Amino acid sequence: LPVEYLQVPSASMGRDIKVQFQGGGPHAVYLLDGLRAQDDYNGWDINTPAFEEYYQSGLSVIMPVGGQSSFYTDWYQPSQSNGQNYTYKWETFLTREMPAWLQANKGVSPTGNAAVGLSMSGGSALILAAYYPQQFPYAASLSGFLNPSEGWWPTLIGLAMNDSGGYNANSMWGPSSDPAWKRNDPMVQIPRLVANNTRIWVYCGNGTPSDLGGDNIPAKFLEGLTLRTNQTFRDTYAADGGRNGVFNFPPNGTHSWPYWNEQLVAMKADIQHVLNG
Repeated sequence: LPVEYLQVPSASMGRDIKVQFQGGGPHAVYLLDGLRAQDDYNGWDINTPAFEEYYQSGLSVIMPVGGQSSFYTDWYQPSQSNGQNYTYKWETFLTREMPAWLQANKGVSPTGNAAVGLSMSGGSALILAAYYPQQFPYAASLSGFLNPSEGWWPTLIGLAMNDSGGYNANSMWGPSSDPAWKRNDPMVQIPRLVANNTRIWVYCGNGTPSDLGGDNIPAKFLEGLTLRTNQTFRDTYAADGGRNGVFNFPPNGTHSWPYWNEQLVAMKADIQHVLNG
């Protein structure tokens, strides 16, 4: 496979962002990582045949590397907890710096792309489409947490972020009273997704493993927990006039890679027709 490892400078973050890339078309699928994003390889390349599955698909595949517990958003400040010496500015990187770099050097279009996220980034992909519709007319959320500002979610997200690398949710979106919590809440931003007529692909398993694996307590628990939010998202979406979505809620699936890969393959034809055909 013709996969490349690029060093894309982030002026806003003051460092270079490693990006795994496979060409094949002017339009691309941005594959966002999960909560435990690593600094060597994006989770999709480590756990799935993503690049192979999209080889010769008429689409380019972009895999940013890094961003553990970042939620791919622009933080208010450095994480006050683990000595992070810079401020995450992933929204700026994904909507300005990276696309500019890829257009100049590779010819990848800055508009008409797809943002695909899972777990931590499932909602992130949706928010990106919400505020950058020209760049993301398509967005997929796989097992995402779609109502981050509601009830216990801010607290659960805070513990998860601290548990994964010691990141501070308050450094990111500030106090739960801060506008950022609602600004980045997919549920709250549904009207934008409808108004922009975003093509959305929302998936979430039910907690029961199939032959695909992912059979462990944590993975089963997470999927069953977030499914409640995903169903409320589908309802509110339809109630708000949403008419361009695909909601896959099968009676199987845990919070793990085999299932996310299965969805990535399932949505390929969908992305091809929306972005190209």
